[PDB]
Parts: sequence; structure tokens; C-alpha cells
Amino acid sequence: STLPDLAEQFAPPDVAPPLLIKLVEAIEKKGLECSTLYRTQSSSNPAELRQLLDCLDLEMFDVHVLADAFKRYLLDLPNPVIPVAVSSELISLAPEVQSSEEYIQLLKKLIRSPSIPHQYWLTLQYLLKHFFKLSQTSSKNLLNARVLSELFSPLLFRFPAASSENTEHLIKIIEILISTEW
Amino acid sequence: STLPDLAEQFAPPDVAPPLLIKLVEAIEKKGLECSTLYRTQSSSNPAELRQLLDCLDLEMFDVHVLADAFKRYLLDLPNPVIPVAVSSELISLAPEVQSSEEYIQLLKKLIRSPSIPHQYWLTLQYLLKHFFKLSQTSSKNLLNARVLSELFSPLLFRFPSENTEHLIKIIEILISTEW
Repeated sequence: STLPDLAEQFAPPDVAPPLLIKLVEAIEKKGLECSTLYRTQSSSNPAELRQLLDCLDLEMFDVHVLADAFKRYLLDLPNPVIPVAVSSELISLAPEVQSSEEYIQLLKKLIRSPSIPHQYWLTLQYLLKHFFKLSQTSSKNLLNARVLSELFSPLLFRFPAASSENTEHLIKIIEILISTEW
Repeated sequence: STLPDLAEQFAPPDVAPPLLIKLVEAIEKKGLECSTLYRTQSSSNPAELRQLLDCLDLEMFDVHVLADAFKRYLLDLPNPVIPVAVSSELISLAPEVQSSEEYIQLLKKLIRSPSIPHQYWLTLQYLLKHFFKLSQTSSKNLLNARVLSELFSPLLFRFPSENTEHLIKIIEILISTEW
């Protein structure tokens, strides 16, 4: 709620918000092989999770609380990781643009826009690297790139839009961007 | 011009872009009493000045080159220190609003908007503090708040006159009241 804009939480040469780095690193240390990571609700309500995003070493918390605070963080950003300026344009694309490569090309062009601080694209890259690392231990945590896209795309885009071949295309590019991180 | 956005050059808790801090501190050390500071074209062309901003100690440079790089920096920012949305609103209120105190109240409200990264207001505050320090030795450098406003308002607002006079007056007053 009081979470500052991504552009105010860090700046190059740093690669991601320091709070998001703590969350991701704690979650990867404690939950990389957890087969319900990001798929089960913890006991804590949003007000308790928000308390966590201010105050301690995060490795001290239950991994399912960290996973919920991670989702809480993405929801409480004043503007989503993928700004609506970008989402609005991607949703407007015609059926004749069928190439996932084209959607990805446009996402990168728009999000790298000078009207959008570089921090947004940097944060997304950091998240994609996290999702890719999780998908590499899928034999144990059961997380592939597509499931991760379906779980987190609504948090990254924060867009209420009726499910179309457009919304399916947003989910698909996130899927592709996770798979092709390395 | 590869100069990054103000919001990409630093973030809280830092108070201003590190490159702008280096420029300001060097200029204040070498030119605080210079009767022509910021009013003389130096020898260098824009490409040479950009080399200096795309990088070792700035005190090694001629003060008139530093002053030109300072202006070059403000000109090369992808977005001006005072965003165009803010300038556009202040200009459209020009005939109907005549009060200086109201314009100042509005500039602060608009630039502090949540849609505008905090770095812009922080940079403007840093610049105003520099301009005020210069005006304290105006008897020697001839830079008072009015002259400083006329020189730098077009760079801060990025406007090539008439509706502008209210903008210039805002900066003048903001320089004067740094306390």
C-alpha cells in the first residue's frame, strides 16, 4: 500500500529492488524443490504480509509466507511490473499478428521505451530468471514455464481482460520468456 | 545522446544524480565568484561536452567547460527536470491564474505527483539549492535569482515566450526562498 514505485526502489547499476532480491533469494534457498510453492495459500492475511514488506532476515519466515508476500509485493506495486501502457498496446494487436516472436518484439520495444523507466524491464528480467530457475527443478517442484506464466501473468500484467486469443498471447509470451532465459 | 533518464541515474536514499553532484561541486569550487559563469559559450561543441558526461576529476577542467557541460546535461536529459505534463498545466492556467504563490503551490503539487518519479522533484530541489548558493555571491558573479531563472528556466522546463513569463517568475521565487 505504501510500496514505492519500482522506479523509486532502485536504480542501475543495481539489477532489481533490494526487497525483491531478499524475497527471491530466501524463497529459492528454502523452497526451490517444494511441490506446492506458489500454489497454496498461507495463513497470513494481506495486512500481515504487508507488515513483512517493511521490517530481520527473511530466511526466518515460513517459506509459504514468503511466497505469499512475494505475490503481495507484485500486487501492491503502484504500477505493475509490466505497465498498462504496454499491456494496452499488446491487447489491441490484431489476429493477423500471430507470431509469438512479434508479440515479444513489441513487449521489449514498448517496455524499453524512454517513457518507461528502465527499472520495469530490469525487474521483469529478474523475475523471469527466478521463474526459469524454478522450472529447472520441475521434476521435484512440478513447475514448468507455462504454469508459472498462468500463475504470475495476472500479477505481472494486472489486467482485467476477457480471455481471448489476446490474453492467451500474453500468457504465451511470458511462458516463452521464462523458457528462454538461458 | 545516451544520457539516462533522471529516474535511472539514482534512487532514494540518494538525493541527486551522482554526475550532477560532481558537476555542481566542481563548478561551485571554481566559479562561485566568476562574473561570467553560465553566460559565456566555451570552446567545446556538444559532442565534446557529451564525452565529459559519458565518462576523471572534474576539477581538472576549465570552469567554463564545466558550466557548458552542466547546460548540456540539462538539455540531454530524455525528459526535462520539470516534466512537460507539469509545464503544460502551468501554461494553460496562464491568463486565468495570476498569483505567484498559487503557481508555486501548484508546481510542487504537480511535480510531487505519484505518476512522476520522486527523482524529478529531488533533482529540482538540488538545482535550486545550487542556484541559491550562487545568488549569495551575486555582487561578484552577477547571478541573482532573476538572472538565474532567465538562464535556466528554458532548460528546466525545456521551452523554446509570453505565456512563459509566469514560469520564469516561479523559478525566481523558488531560488530566493531556499530556507
